[PDB]
Amino acid sequence: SRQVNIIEQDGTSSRTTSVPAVFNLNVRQDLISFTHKNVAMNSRQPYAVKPGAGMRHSAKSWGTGRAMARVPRVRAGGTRRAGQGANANFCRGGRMFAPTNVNRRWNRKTLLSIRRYASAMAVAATSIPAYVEGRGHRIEQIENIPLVLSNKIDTEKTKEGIKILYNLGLKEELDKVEESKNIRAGKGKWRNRRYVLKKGPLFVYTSETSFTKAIRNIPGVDTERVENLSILDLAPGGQAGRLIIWMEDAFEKLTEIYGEMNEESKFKKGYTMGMDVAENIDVENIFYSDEVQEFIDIPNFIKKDKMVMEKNKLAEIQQYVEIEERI
Amino acid sequence: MRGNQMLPNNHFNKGSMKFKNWFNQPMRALKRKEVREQKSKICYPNPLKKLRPVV
Amino acid sequence: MFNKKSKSRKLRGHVSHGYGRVGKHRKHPAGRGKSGGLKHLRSLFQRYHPDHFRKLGIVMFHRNKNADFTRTVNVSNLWGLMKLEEQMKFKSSAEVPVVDCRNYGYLKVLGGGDLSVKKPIVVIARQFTKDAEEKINAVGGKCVVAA
Amino acid sequence: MLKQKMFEHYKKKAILFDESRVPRTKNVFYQSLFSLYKKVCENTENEIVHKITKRLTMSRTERHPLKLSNIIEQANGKEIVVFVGKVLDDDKILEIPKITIVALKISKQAKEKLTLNGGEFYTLDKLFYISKDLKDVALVKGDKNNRKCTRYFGASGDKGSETYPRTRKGARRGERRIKNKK
Amino acid sequence: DLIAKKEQYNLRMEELQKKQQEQHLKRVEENKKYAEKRTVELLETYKKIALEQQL
Amino acid sequence: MDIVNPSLSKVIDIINKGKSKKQFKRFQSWRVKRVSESWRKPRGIDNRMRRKFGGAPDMPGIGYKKPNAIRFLLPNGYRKIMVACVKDLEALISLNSFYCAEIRHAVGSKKRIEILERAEELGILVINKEGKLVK
RNA sequence: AAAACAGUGAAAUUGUGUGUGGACCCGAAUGGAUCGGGCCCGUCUUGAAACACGGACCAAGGAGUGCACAUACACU
Ligand SMILES: [K+]
Ligand SMILES: [K+]
Ligand SMILES: [K+]
Ligand SMILES: [K+]
Ligand SMILES: [K+]
Ligand SMILES: [K+]
Ligand SMILES: [K+]
Ligand SMILES: [K+]
Ligand SMILES: [K+]
Ligand SMILES: [K+]
Ligand SMILES: [K+]
Ligand SMILES: [K+]
Ligand SMILES: [K+]
Ligand SMILES: [K+]
Ligand SMILES: [Mg+2]
Ligand SMILES: [Mg+2]
Ligand SMILES: [Mg+2]
Ligand SMILES: [Mg+2]
Ligand SMILES: [Mg+2]
Ligand SMILES: [Mg+2]
Ligand SMILES: [Mg+2]
Repeated sequence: SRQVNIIEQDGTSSRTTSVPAVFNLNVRQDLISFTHKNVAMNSRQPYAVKPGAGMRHSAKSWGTGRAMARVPRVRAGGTRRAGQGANANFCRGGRMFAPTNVNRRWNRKTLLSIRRYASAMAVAATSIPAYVEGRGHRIEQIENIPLVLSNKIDTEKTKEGIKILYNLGLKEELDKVEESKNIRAGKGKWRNRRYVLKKGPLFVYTSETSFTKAIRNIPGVDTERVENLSILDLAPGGQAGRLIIWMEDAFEKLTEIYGEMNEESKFKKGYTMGMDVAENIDVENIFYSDEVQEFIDIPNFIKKDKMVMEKNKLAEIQQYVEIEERI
Repeated sequence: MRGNQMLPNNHFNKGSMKFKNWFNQPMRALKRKEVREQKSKICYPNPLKKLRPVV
Repeated sequence: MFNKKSKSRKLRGHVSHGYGRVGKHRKHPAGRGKSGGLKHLRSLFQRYHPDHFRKLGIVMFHRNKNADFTRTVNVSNLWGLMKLEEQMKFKSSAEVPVVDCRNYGYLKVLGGGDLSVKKPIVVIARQFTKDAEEKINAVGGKCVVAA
Repeated sequence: MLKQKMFEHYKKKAILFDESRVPRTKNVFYQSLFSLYKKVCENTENEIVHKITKRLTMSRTERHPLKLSNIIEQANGKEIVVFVGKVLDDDKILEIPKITIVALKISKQAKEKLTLNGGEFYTLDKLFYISKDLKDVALVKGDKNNRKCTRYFGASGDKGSETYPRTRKGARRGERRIKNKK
Repeated sequence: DLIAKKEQYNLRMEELQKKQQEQHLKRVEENKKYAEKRTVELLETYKKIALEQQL
Repeated sequence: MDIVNPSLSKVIDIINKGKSKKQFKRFQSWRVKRVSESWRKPRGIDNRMRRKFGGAPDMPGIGYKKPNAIRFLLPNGYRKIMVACVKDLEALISLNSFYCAEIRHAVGSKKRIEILERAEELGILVINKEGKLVK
């Protein structure tokens, strides 16, 4: 397939590695979207109105014969509230139609087999330049994809941490995040969701290292372990192709986790990496193959004109002449 | 009632019926973990669980 | 499709919400539940549910499911209980397989179809049909009854 | 003379693809495959190609699956068989004849069995390479009427009706069939 | 490779389109000459058929 | 502003003089102030407009739709595209034969100057050119 | 019961000034008299312009929802 180069602190490269089998799998934007939608609903907290709101007062209908509509009315005296219209949904201070209630179904199920497959093809998309650019990550200055940082990174301070990331070409991407901060439009700015930022690189590690707490204060950097990598982090908003910094240990682990083509993963029991109904999107081009061109038949390009019935135009198509004969 | 169905039988007639929700499930799981951990310190070298027969 | 708009959203602006102007939408025009079945709903019952109004059969006031639960297999499926790699060994090999149905949760053997491979086999179960016994003995196999 | 000419025209138009139908799936690999067949249809009259193109447009339920043994039973001595659907394993059978299956999908356990006995699975993009003039192919089809839910269609209170009532069921409970014939 | 074979089709089809077009005009020209002679015939046979009745 | 698309220059006046000025006011919006002018289809059992009696007004429908070629065309012979950045004009570079630009209302003075300078060198027509920037 | 900012400040409705008409809508016009067509909406009803009922005027609120159990269809 290919080899990939590891990168040391100073930006030198010397050692090289083979690439895991998961990266040869085709991408299904339908399934990535479906899985995103369901899983995003599992983090909700319930809301409801109070269980007997709008129903507090002593009210009764006046019945017919008083020249008034037969809505329930408030029993009182000494206040302007006497005779006003009480309980119904069309009344000021009355009860809402179908009060919201805690018994609603907040979460959603998705098959384990689809969750596994969606995460596999999300990982794959992180190494196609077309998808990575399409999300809006800018990668003009980056030498090659994917990036694999070495171990033996001995960094402990943020000062030296940024210098490393700059040497990998990430400067323009990081700047794009810092400049982005803005206050949200609408009522969300009152409900603890005040500031919005653009997404940036995700760092994936597997083994505990000091580099994690060196990079984390830099805006737009995000971190997760390979063994519990989530679709919310891999396809934000349900669009795939997030930029990823791999650690060398983590990149080798992808072979144990997803296995090899037409084999069974040891780490994910009962799961195997499958085949589409057609190998590529380009299959329409098979029409031009020798085998097809022998099969078909020669086309007719000559086509009839549309009917015309106007006097003058018709007379040039059918010139009529009289006859004298009476037969 | 119209058409072909399995004949209904849904038991929601009783107005005094209680509902039980499970919004506490993740939190109560975390408490059970933290109780086992602290219990495990109190008797450090010894296993938390006893030996049991096979029947 | 995984998502679709509802009908209720199209009915905004149309007076009757699709229930008719003359017939309307009232509270319970036919009665509650499955009541009326010997009377005004007799035509629904006699068409779709003819064996509803009756008492039938022998009565035991307590029954135990565990004492009566069973699952059945046919002779044509016996070789299928083994894994495919195992099947392909015993097909060529000189040895005779010894299959115990108890291990897969089957207790009774039925006589459906023909045996997959026409070589001897030992089958262990709790009960056999007369057809099953004849078919297994035909290939020189043996049926062993066990608890 | 004319009555024959007319009927022979109707029979033809009943076979050909409609060209105002399209599959509902958002799968781009499936929509690719349909595009190929569609462009072949408008350049041919051959009935097998037209039948295949019409079947890719039908629903999941219309594309009912078949088991390996039933393909062989319907193959009627042909070498290549074609099927717009998924091929499943038959646990009742071990040895099979050598055969080439062109189809939409196959299960893991079926593919192994097919391979051990000698034989090949190809996807429907490759048909034109497997066969030169489509004379050695058979086309095969399942039937959605064999679903277990078809046992309840109709009215059990009609005379001579074979249908089953929708019922609660237990050791003693359950409505019987009473208006059938035996 | 197939992207190159796509060009050979486009070329082949243009030749065929020009060819069929030229063959069409010749038919149209042929037909016009037959039609002239035939109309002169039939306008005279009507005249003959009429005299037969007078006789 | 007095400018015209060069491909339609000798035709634009025929096109303009041919456009309908019909309005489809809601029934009885002339009778009570609580009913706005915006079209809604009448659905009454007795209603004279729904039943299409002579002397009642006309109702909208597909017959009135313009030819596909003429549709959406401004009176200067171009179609319009909205812009709010310098990087938006970059899209029009292939389409300037038939499309023109209209700067969004919320873009302020200092930024508008930068948009117009770019429009001049790329050769793109901007229809709000005067805008707020007259002073 | 009502009542937030000493923000913004719509409609109903009133006075003054300037124009156009004598209930108003649709089609077509003049320098200028006008010509032709149109009964008040919503609703039950075989049948409403009705001597059938509701509607003085404006703003804002205001009615097929949630859960359980079988079901047919589309999609994985
Ligand atoms: K009360
Ligand atoms: K846990
Ligand atoms: K509904
Ligand atoms: K309805
Ligand atoms: K009504
Ligand atoms: K009764
Ligand atoms: K207009
Ligand atoms: K009426
Ligand atoms: K038109
Ligand atoms: K105020
Ligand atoms: K004020
Ligand atoms: K009424
Ligand atoms: K009257
Ligand atoms: K009344
Ligand atoms: Mg309230
Ligand atoms: Mg707002
Ligand atoms: Mg009714
Ligand atoms: Mg009635
Ligand atoms: Mg009456
Ligand atoms: Mg009144
Ligand atoms: Mg409102």
